[PDB]
Amino acid sequence: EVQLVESGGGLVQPGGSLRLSCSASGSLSTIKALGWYRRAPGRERELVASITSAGETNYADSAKGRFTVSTDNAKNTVDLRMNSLKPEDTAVYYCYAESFVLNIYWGQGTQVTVSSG
Amino acid sequence: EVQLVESGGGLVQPGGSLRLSCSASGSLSTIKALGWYRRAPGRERELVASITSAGETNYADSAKGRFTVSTDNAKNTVDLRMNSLKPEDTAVYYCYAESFVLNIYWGQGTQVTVSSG
Amino acid sequence: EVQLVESGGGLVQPGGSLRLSCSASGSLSTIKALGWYRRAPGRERELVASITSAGETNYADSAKGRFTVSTDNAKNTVDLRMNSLKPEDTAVYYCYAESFVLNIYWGQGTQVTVSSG
Amino acid sequence: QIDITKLQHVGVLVNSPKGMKISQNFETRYLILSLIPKIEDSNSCGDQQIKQYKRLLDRLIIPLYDGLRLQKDVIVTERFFGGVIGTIALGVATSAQITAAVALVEAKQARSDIEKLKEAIRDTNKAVQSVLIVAIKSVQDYVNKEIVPCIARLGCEACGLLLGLALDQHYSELTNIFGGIKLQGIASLYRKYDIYDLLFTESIKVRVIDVDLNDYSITLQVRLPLLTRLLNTQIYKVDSISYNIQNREWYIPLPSHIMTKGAFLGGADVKECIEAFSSYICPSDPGFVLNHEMESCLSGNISQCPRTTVTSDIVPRYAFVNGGVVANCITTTCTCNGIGNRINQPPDQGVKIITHKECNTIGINGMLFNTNKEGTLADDITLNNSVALNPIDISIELNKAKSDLEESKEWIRRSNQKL
Amino acid sequence: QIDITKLQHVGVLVNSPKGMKISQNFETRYLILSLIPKIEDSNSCGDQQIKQYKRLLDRLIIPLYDGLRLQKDVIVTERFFGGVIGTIALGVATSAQITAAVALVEAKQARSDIEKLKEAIRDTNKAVQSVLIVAIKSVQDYVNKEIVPCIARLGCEACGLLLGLALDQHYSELTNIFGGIKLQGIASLYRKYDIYDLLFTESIKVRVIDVDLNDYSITLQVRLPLLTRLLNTQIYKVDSISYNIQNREWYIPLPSHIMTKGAFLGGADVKECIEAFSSYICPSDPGFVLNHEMESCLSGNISQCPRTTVTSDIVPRYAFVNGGVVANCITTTCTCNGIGNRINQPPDQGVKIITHKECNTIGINGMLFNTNKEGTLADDITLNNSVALNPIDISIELNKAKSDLEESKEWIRRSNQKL
Amino acid sequence: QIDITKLQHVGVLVNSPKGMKISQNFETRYLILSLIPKIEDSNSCGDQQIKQYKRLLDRLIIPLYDGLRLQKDVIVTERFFGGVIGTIALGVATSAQITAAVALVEAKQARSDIEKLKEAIRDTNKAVQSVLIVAIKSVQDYVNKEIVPCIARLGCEACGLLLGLALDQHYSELTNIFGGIKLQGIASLYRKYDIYDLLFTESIKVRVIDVDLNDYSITLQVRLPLLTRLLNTQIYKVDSISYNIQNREWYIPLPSHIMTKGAFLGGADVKECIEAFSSYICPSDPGFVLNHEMESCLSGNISQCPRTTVTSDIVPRYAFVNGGVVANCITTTCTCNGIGNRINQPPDQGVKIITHKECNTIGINGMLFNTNKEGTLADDITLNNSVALNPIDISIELNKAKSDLEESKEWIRRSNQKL
Amino acid sequence: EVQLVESGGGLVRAGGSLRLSCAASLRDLHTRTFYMGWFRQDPGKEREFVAAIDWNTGAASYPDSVKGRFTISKDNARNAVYLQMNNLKPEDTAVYYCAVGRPPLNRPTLAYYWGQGTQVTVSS
Amino acid sequence: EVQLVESGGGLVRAGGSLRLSCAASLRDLHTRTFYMGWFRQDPGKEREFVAAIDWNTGAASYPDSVKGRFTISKDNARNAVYLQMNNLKPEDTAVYYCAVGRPPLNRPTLAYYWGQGTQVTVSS
Amino acid sequence: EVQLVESGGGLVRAGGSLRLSCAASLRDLHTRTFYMGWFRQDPGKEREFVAAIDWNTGAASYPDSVKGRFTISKDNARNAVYLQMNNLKPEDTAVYYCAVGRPPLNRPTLAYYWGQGTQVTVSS
Ligand SMILES: *[C@@H]1O[C@H](CO)[C@@H](O)[C@H](O)[C@H]1NC(C)=O
Ligand SMILES: *[C@@H]1O[C@H](CO)[C@@H](O)[C@H](O)[C@H]1NC(C)=O
Ligand SMILES: *[C@@H]1O[C@H](CO)[C@@H](O)[C@H](O)[C@H]1NC(C)=O
Repeated sequence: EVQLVESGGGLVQPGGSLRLSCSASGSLSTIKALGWYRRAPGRERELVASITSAGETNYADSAKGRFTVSTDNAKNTVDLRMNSLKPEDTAVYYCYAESFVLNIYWGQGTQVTVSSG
Repeated sequence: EVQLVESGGGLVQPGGSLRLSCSASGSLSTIKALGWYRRAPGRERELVASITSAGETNYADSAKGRFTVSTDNAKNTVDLRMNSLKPEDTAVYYCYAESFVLNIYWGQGTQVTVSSG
Repeated sequence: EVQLVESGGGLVQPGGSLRLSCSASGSLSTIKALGWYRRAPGRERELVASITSAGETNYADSAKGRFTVSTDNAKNTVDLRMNSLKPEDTAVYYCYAESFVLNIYWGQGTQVTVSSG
Repeated sequence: QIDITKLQHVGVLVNSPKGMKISQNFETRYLILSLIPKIEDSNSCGDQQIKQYKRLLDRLIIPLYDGLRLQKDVIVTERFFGGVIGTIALGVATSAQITAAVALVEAKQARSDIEKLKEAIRDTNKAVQSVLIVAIKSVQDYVNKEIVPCIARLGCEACGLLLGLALDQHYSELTNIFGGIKLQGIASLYRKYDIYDLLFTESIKVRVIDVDLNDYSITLQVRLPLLTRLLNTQIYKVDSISYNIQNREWYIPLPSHIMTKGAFLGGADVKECIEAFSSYICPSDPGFVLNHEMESCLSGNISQCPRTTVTSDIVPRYAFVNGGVVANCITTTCTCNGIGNRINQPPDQGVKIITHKECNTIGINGMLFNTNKEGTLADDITLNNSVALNPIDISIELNKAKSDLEESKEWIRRSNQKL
Repeated sequence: QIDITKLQHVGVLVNSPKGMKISQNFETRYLILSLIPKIEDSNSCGDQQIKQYKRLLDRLIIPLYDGLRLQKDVIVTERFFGGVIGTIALGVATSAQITAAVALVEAKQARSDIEKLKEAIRDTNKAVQSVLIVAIKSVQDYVNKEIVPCIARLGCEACGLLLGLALDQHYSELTNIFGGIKLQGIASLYRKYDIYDLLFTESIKVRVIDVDLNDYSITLQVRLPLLTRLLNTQIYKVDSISYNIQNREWYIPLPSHIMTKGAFLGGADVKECIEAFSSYICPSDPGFVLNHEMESCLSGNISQCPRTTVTSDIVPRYAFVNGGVVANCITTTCTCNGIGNRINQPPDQGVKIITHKECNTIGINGMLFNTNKEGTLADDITLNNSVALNPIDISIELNKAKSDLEESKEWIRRSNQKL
Repeated sequence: QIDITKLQHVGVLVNSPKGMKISQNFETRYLILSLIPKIEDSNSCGDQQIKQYKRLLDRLIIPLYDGLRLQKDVIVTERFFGGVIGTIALGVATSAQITAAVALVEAKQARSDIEKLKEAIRDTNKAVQSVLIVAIKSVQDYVNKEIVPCIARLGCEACGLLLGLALDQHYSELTNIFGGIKLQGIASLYRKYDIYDLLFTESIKVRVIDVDLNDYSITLQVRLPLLTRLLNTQIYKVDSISYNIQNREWYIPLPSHIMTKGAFLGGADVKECIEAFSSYICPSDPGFVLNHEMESCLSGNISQCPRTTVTSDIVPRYAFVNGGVVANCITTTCTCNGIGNRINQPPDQGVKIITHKECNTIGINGMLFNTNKEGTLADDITLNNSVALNPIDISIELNKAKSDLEESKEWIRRSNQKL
Repeated sequence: EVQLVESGGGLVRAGGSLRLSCAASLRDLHTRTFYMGWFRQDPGKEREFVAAIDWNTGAASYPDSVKGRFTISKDNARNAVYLQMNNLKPEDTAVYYCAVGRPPLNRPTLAYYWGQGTQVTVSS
Repeated sequence: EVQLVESGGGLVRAGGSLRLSCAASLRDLHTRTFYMGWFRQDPGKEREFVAAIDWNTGAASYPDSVKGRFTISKDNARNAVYLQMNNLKPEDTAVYYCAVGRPPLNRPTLAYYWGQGTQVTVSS
Repeated sequence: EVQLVESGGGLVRAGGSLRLSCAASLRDLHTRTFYMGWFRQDPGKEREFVAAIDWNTGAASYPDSVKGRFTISKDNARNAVYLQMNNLKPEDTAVYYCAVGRPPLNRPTLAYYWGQGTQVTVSS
């Protein structure tokens, strides 16, 4: 398995920025993509960003050009920089690892809440 | 199912005539042919006559030209006119209904007995 | 089944000769080949000689030209003449019958022991 | 019709003429399966176990409902002979689906009686009941004779575990049947003198008539065959032995069964039939039309018989035929009047037919048999219809033809040039 | 894309557009099956029966070990993202075997935790235990609630025979599963609201992770599908009815299912999928590439449709389509507005399309139905692509071509001589 | 023999040389199955349940009788070596039927002893008895240890119902076996160190010797294999990966297993064999003769290899071979010494063979693996033998040839006119 | 086509005797090993076994209900089977069928083919 | 594509009333025989049945927990289903879902399709 | 072809010692993970486990019947396995077989391949 542990959630003011971080441990040489998933209250999980071991990166339509995802491989960390935080962006954010054999691993979830402004 | 109820059995003198009648009720719009079957004592059932919904009619070799079968559709009745009753014709006569899906339905049977003459 | 009963085992001096005999009873018209098998102590059975109903005969490489196999069909007997008995030849010898349908039948085994000389 | 005598000369052996019985009509009877057993209301034991069992049942009764609903949606006056059955629904339905739909319109008159019996079955503790329509409650015999005694003997909590195990076994056997459906399976759960007529009855498919998702009940229509023996109908098994062509083994790849109905000659696909000792019992006519060359071959024009190479030992090299032997004596050691006298067939002959007029004792590979004195066993044959069974082989030989065809076209181009 | 309207004119009926869900990802859970039950050490009963049961287990756990060992041998830094997985072993391994080997390297980090729980599972009498990783002991519930009571009630020797029977039943059910392996089997032994999603989950193959020959344990990885509905993907069922060509019955032999993904059009091999009422749930994309003539046919160039002869009654002769009927009225007695008015189709027309604009009541072989008023049902067609399905038929017609080709070559030789 | 090195260049990977063991001889033992259990005559309980059970048995022992009788009727002096077996009966019997009939003549001498033991088995209460010939009474252990105690404990009427359930369960398991027959089934009902030899022994078919309709008994001949390892025999598995031809994926459709016996090279039909870790155990030689082009391909004349289009993902795109990778790097992202350095194969090359002499780390679709330093892994290839597997495709291309052939004939007619 | 034809049935006085005969076209039968036998049916009951004979060995078999009253015999050259009934009793009234079937023909499930039956009425 | 859209949920005083509505795009549904109904879910519990209605017959069904408090109604011309809740109680707070499904829709396993749900909060 | 060849067996006095050796042509073996071990057979009995060694780790395993009497060792460079027997007893007389097999080689069913065995006779 892979163990994922998020950090960096909390309250944040709209229009501001926040930097989520997730640490991975396990057989990470078998992991194809690392990234982030979103659920808003009362709805299904949605993709936010993912990055391959090669650095090839993709984004959801809401994230395109708005957010950036990065890694440091020597310490097995995954980072998502939130910027221009809109009121709709408040959600529980999960980091994930996807194996070459299509297995998926989830973090515990960390909550971002954006003020009403 | 289809419910069939015969009438018109009884004793009859040889050379005479008799008119069997059978009433049908059920999903008769699914019935392909109505007609009459015969068993003599101690032997298997034999066909006598049958009539399609179109009125196309067929007969056993013993019946050919000797008997006639008819229907009244508005009251769901089936009739068989016996004429030139021979001594061998004494038997239990069953009316039957045959479905398009090959199901067969039987009446209770009514007995024709022909005198020794 | 076929019942096989050996005779002619015993002690013999090296360089000498011995004549094994085996009697068969059963549905011998179904038997394809009769012959002899060998086990040395601590090892698997090995073929020695076999003879078909036609008299076609075969031998193991150790037997070639050294031994002879024969039959008498009217009395259902099988014979193996041992000659030039070498020290390695001490073993339990089994007669066998092989059916056309590949069934194999075994005797009780009779022991040939060759002196050290 | 079949010319059995000539076909022996190409190693084709036609044998065992058996008649055929077809179920041209069916008598329908109705069976209600009530899947929830009743536990005595005085104690309320087993309620939790039944809840879990119900959750398992949904995984097989909901798929049954969806399939039955799909059949009922084909058809949206009736009750008169020659009247209209209904209105065609918006959709597509093949002839098979129409027959299923029409059968449900016929069963409608029965459903209005079955819906009355369902009220009595609910509160009743009986395992099998008839009102004919038969109703069965899944585990009810075991509940009456094991669980209800236990509740006094051992108390409520210990007996609940015994019910749970019984229900899970019943679910496993329900899944094998409902997860078409043959009567043999239903008869397995709930436990004329010809055995083969009984076996054929169990082969017939049951028809689902209702799936009640409230009371967990399945209504089935059981169909009992009426068997009629078809006149002038004979089904033959045919076996092909190896045929020698210049020391290479060929055979005629005929179908496993052939059928005659007067002048008609064709194959028979008896895979759904029951083979009795003297007849085949079939749900419908198994006949299929043969290739023109196979029909001609079987009619005695043996030059037309298709031939293919022997790829394995499954093809027999010899057979007994009418008191003698028909065999490929090139690869088989045929012997006459003693194991020493080998029968030699010439290289241009495909099979050797050995009769009692030629050998008193015939030996096949050493197996000696006497020929039968009352046996009835009795030219240049060229079989041009070489055939390949494997698509690779056909494709390879088709490429060679196309390659020769391109060469032929080139000769035309140059010849047209000089002309 | 599919031109459903024109395809009706060749008897090809495209219906039931259903979406598709694919399990693009899986969530993994671990299950330890501990095959030897524990008996109270105070009595030592059942030891001989367990010895015999263990000898039976070898006939199924040793073959499992050999297969798992073969997978572990494909691969001889790791634990870093984008690092190397291992060294290629001396041998041959196909992409399927490499994926299995890589999956075992991922599970390695779990094995170091599972090996701790195994020490607790050994001495424990519990039948099901969780530490998540679930562990099950084969007969332990029956042993606790039957055999241990018995040893007081009936003595050690009488209860041993009861254990032996229970163990042998468990071995029989173990052999059905382990003698790939689906979760349905494991769930059968040890007993979201969409039923079809539950059925699909049981269809997924479990992955063996360890086979411990010392403690008689199998470790399995259970994979739970994450289902995603593919956009712009539709699966259609297609049925072909008989088509008249000069009073002989032909049909278009199209595949059972076709699929569209935008402009892509191909077949669907749904044999591994679960068919729900409105979508298919598949482990992977079932699409496959069609023959160019079949793809062109489905795109509405119906002249290109391949046709083959009707050999049996399996091919329907008529169907309901969009409130009306599409049928071969040569072999089917089509009737309009009353059982006496037969519809005649000319000999050069393949199928008759009967709509509510022409008939109020349509009779098929005597079955009268009303046409649907809200039905949406609506030239010379030459089908040159005659096709044979049977290798014999292809081989026979190929021989005639080769014979005609040799004749053509002879004309070239003589014509070249005079030139 | 196989040229494994060259075949890699067409994506054909020959691997896992395993030996073969054949059961060339069998040792025979006899088993009498006595289907009616004995209930103690002191009480006469269970008589009605046995009567019903007997009626069920007829539905499987009577079909067994009919089959055995058919075998006994093939053959109508004996008991002398090289004597006659019997007289050929009037009928037809294939070599398979003759061998079965001859086997029954061999078993005749045993039947005269089995008929004596049957008198002792009748009155005996023992479940398993040996006199060797083994006899088993169906439910007799359960009757002795459950039903006979009950008749005192609970009285006659309550215990009869317990027997009925046991008998009906036994009938269900009898139907699975008898409704050829393998020893695995018989051993399942009634409960050398190589596990694979044990597994193979259960694979052998039992032979029915008698079916007694009076005493409800089946006599079986059990056959125990004598296994002999064939010298100079090797069975190889072969896998084909995708091969690039002008950006389209082809592959060589070879059979799954191939076999060598000295100079002979052919396929192996191992479907009946048991695959051990190092050898195959087979009832008979699985070899079959290959197409000339496939045999030539495997002998290293790779120009002759037949090729067909890849229709699905079942065909692997890459494999491990001898410490390196053989892959189609057009459709697979092959990478060398780091995930950024893509290996490009030219469009005219079919597969890329990557060895430790060229890449230390090889990445397949992102999966990084180290090449093996001790790996032994090592021109224009034109594959003209294009092949289609599907009869529709072959038929379509045959129509094109026939169309071109008619055009060729026309040029002859007009050219003959001007000549 | 195997056909069996019974004859000899009729009305008979109690204590009297009757001899039934059955003619059999056994040439079409698929086996040469078979039994032939006699069964009786009361109109509400299953066919009871009455007698059987081994066609090759001539061994006769009877149920205990009739042992010593009735005797079965055969003539292979005539293809005929006979049942002579002596000391007739009122309970003997039944339709009697000859059958060809599987050994031992102790029960009607074993028959290959059935005759049409002959009525025997025994009256005081 | 069958879509269900609920409306009308919100905060309400105890003893008050609320009227839920559900709009249904049933034209794509594969059957014409179906029930529609209402379910409620507490965040830690399974979906309870609340009401169901026969779309053709109009027969209404309710669990005993709510009999006489809530009423379900339909309008086939609007393709709408309604649940009017009266005498509301604190225990009624849940997400309420409309469903189209198999008769009797007494349990959530029978639904074909689900709405997104509407929150109802009942406060003293 | 994997072949194992034992040596060192013979006659020995009670209380004495003997050292068995086994040479293994393991290059053809299909796996690199395996145990090697020793078994003994009395002429009327099944092969008892005697010792096993992990070929990679060198962990040795023994049954309680022989713990502390016998020691198993290996030399991977020689492809050899050794069993030194000390404090020999009359009960130790048996044919001793070396095997290569599946972990733990605690029972003879686990062996891949067997040696021919060497006789050890222990005499008072
Ligand atoms: C066999 O068939 C061919 C082609 O139909 C025909 O030329 C030949 O005369 C036929 N032979 C006989 C004997 O009818
Ligand atoms: C159908 O296909 C053929 C061959 O590709 C082509 O000649 C013809 O024009 C096509 N018809 C249409 C309507 O595109
Ligand atoms: C391969 O086969 C063809 C035809 O059999 C032959 O012309 C060619 O020379 C062969 N090539 C080799 C290398 O043997």
